[PDB]
Amino acid sequence: EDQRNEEKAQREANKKIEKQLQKDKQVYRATHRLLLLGAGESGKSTIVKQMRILGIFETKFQVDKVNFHMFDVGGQRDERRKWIQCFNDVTAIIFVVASSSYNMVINQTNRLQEALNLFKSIWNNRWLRTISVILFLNKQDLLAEKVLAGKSKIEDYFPEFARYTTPEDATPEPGEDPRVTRAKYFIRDEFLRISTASGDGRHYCYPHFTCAVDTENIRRVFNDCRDIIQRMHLRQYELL
Amino acid sequence: VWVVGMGIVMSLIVLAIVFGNVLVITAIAKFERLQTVTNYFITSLACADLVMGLAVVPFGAAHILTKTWTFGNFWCEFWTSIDVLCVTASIETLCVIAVDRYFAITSPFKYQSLLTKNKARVIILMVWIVSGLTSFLPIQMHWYRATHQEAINCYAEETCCDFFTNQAYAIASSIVSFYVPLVIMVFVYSRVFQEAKRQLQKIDKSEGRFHEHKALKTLGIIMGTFTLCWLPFFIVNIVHVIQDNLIRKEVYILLNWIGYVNSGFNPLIYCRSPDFRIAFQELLC
Amino acid sequence: ASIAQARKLVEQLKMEANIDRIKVSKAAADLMAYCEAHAKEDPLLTPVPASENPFR
Amino acid sequence: ELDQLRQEAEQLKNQIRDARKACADATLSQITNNIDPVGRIQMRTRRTLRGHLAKIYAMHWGTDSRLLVSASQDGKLIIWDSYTTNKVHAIPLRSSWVMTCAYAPSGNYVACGGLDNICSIYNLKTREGNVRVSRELAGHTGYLSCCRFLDDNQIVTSSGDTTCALWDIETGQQTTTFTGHTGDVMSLSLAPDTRLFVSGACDASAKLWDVREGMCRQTFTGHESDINAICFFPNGNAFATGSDDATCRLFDLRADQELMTYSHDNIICGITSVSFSKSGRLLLAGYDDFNCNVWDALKADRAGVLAGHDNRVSCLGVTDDGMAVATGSWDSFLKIWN
Ligand SMILES: Nc1nc2c(ncn2[C@@H]2O[C@H](COP(=O)(O)OP(=O)(O)OP(=O)(O)O)[C@@H](O)[C@H]2O)c(=O)[nH]1
Ligand SMILES: CN[C@@H]1CCc2c(ccc(O)c2O)[C@H]1O
Repeated sequence: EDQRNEEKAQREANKKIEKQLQKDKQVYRATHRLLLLGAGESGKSTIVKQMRILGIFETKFQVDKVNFHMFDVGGQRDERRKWIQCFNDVTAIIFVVASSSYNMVINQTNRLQEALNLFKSIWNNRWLRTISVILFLNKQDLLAEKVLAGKSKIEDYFPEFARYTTPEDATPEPGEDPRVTRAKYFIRDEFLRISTASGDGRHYCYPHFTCAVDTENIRRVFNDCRDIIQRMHLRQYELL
Repeated sequence: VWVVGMGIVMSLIVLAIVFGNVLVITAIAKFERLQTVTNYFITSLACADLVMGLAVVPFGAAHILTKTWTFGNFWCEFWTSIDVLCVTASIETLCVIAVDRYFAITSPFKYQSLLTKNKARVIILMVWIVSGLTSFLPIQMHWYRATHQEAINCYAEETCCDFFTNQAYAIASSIVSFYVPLVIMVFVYSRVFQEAKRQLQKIDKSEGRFHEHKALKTLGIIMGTFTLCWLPFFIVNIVHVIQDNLIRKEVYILLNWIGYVNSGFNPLIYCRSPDFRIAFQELLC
Repeated sequence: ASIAQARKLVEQLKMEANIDRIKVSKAAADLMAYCEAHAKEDPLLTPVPASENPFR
Repeated sequence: ELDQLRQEAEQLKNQIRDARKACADATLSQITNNIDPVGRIQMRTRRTLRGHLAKIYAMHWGTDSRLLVSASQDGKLIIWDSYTTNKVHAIPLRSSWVMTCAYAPSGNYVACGGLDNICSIYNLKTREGNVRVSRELAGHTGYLSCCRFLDDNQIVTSSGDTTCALWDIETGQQTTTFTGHTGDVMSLSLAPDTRLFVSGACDASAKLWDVREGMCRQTFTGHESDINAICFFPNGNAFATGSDDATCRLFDLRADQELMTYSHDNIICGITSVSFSKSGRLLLAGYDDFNCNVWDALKADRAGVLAGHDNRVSCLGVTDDGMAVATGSWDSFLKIWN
């Protein structure tokens, strides 16, 4: 008698939990997850502050009735990375790096070199084999100010820039002094080489030239994610 | 010799049709990793193909070898109904798969919400109901019977089971089963090819300096196999009714039997993913 | 920094160096004796009848 | 100066090595060679638990051998019922990243932690019939890795900032702080009498601590890579560890050195979980090879393989009375093996 009543009580509760899980399944499947990562003094705080308007940090923003959920890690500041295993199912990884910090030395090698080493370590990780990277080249005006009418030259720090030519396909912004563009494309190619060294056709890179005051980052994040999902779906069916 | 020779082929064909479909069905059912929304269409197609290979092929083979129908008229009608049902249901499933691929590729952000395990069952049930409504209903009733003397004589006799139809049914069934699910597939695959070309062009523009052989080699196979298998029959079906004394019975039977061969190639086309391969080794050994 | 931090390690190793150690034979015998003594109360090692298995 | 101090420590480390070497009278394999082998062991799954939307990282058997808890990436702890395979509770989380969970000895509290450097404690039985956050412990500067209920009022946890601390639930403030590791701490286990506990760090070292005193006692330097799992012998005088180099080693507190190692030439994958049996004869360990292995503690001979998971196994636990063993994997399915 008590047995029938309780088992009847227990059975109902499994049901009210299964209904709740079924309701939450659609919400879980709709959203997209991103991981925000970058070196120090790059400008991550300004970007996330601009994005919100309109030990961990979460931001929830909706574009075109699509839910994005971005994670930024600031509590864990260690050279060794073991918590990165939990981020093997994210849609994309956002990388923010200061483009103009070629001159600054942390004594240490130029920061660009540490950033490039970090990118190399991220790219070849075993658990991040099939995760794309969205690259933000921040501080677009400090670099121009340093390049134009500047005593400092990047050949002393980066020697290969002297033996370089600006790409024919490149399309410049209005009235750009010719050199600054060469410097930007040199910096971008130093990342594209690492990206394409061991791409294997499973994941790519999306370099971008973004300033801090720019308000179009929210569109770039949406478009790159859409392209990533489309490419993954095409590759699943053996069409690319 | 001959009669023996044809018999040898009609057993190998039956075995090939049965084995692949049953293997696909058991591989999908046994493993929980392959339980996907897309895979329900594939198992529906495999079930239809298995029913075809187990119902219509052997008895038709016995008929053609013996050259005499040794069963009642009711069983002849049942055999014709099963044939029409299976043929109709073996194509709209391919159309549904093509539409699913179209939605998955062209609408990536809304793919999850559009298709759910609840809606896939409804779509499959609707396809099966439509396929069975045009097969059993107008065949069990005599709406499809012809009027010329040869058809009447064969209907009266209990030893001949041949296919005689009027223009209306021969046109309506062909339009419902073949012609409609062809333009949809053509348009869908053209759109998919355009999207793939656009993505490849974008990649080449992005990083061409540092760095249509797969798209064609896939789409051409997928479309051409079905088109070559099922095209001539669904032309002669209208031709031999529009003008009599033009198509011989032997050509009709040959084209109809060539159409049946398509039922053995579906696993070789839609089940070539690495997941299906890994699973196949475990079930087989 | 290292000026005393290095010193701390030196003190700890000392504290960890003044301890009594028994021969591995005695510890091995004790472990084997315990395993033999409690070998009749492990359902995983000895398959019990299905009547008393709640998971069947 | 500073170099001179460094020289002094190196001379000592030797003395320790010489003293440890002078103690090894005979190997554990030599003394245990006439025991009849257990032979082949066959285990088949009895239950399959579904309902987790993402991969599973942790689980903890109840003290009544009936209930258990688990955590996943969708931010939810689910309390199961192994006998009748029906759910009991479903606790949503504020953060979606969790790496550990615990179950109270009295069954009244459940704790969990993760990427956020905060440990949260829930009250299962309370007024109004809803699970409700009871306390939130903060102060660590690194992510948590494990936490075990020392009692119904005080909890000990280890974090990723090379420290372990003993908390007080009522006041929410640290009481004792343990330090001495160099790499991140990944696992710990408490003694049956709840007096000492061990921890395995990322610098290939394991230490023995004293809860009351608050100072380290001994150190073992057997492994050669990171240590992910650790378990403690039922007798109370031994423990076993698992490392990324696919080797399990059995140390000993009284002799203070390792006794036997378990390694095979056909495996090059990592190890995520290690557990013992009720009698201590069988050592069960999970790997990254999508399956589990069953060893023999006193002979280092495999006695069976537990397969059935489509992805790597991240959790493992043997119930108090030794009725069955449960495994959790990234396939979001929990299984009970008997
Ligand atoms: N003019 C200019 N200033 C920039 C740019 N990016 C960053 N800054 C400045 O960099 C200074 C310090 O860096 P922040 O932008 O605060 O960001 P951060 O120091 O990287 O902070 P976190 O992201 O939290 O690590 C601020 O005064 C910003 O205005 C840029 O593109 N242009
Ligand atoms: C017995 N052979 C039948 C005859 C007519 C017919 C077939 C297939 C599909 C159709 O829509 C048909 O109208 C053939 O398989």
